[PDB]
Amino acid sequence: MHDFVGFMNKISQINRDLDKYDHTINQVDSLHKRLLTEVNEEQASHLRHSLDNFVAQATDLQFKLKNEIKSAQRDGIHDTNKQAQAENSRQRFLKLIQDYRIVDSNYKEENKEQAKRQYMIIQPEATEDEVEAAISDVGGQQIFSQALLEAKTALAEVQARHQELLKLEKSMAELTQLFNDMEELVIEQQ
Ligand SMILES: [Zn+2]
Ligand SMILES: [Zn+2]
Repeated sequence: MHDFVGFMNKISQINRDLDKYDHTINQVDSLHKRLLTEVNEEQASHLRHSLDNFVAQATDLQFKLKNEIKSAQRDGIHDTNKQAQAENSRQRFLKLIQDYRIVDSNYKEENKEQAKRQYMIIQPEATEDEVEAAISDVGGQQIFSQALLEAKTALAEVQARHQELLKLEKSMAELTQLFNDMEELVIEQQ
């Protein structure tokens, strides 16, 4: 059994990490949902604390799983059995990566909607285009500047939301890079 136990142990570890990854993604989605409802600033601050932690956790798992799975894929180059197990884990990883990308895309959309509503509350007569312009980088700056002629709270809220958005954009860019990385083949070398 010594020639096969090592490989199965690798597969088992990979699948354990996938379970952890899956759980991590769920926590992220769960925290996103609670954050969209939290009214207490004191409690909201800890939710973001947990969120940041889980996102870092997911980032760590992703890196490890990428290297472990591709490594497993190499072990099965000319071993039908090993190839199938590694591919199996690779397919599970791909699905979770996609689930995570969706979780973040969904939160991104909730974020933007809040941005638009904040402005409509200020400009209850604003048209779509005006609302769309108001949340753009240039549009927001123009509004802030134009104001420099209650904007503190508004600007602080905007900045906080903008920062959250950039974080999501960053993770999503990482997930896309990772997804593409996993889609790439693990090829023979001689
Ligand atoms: Zn043996
Ligand atoms: Zn905390």
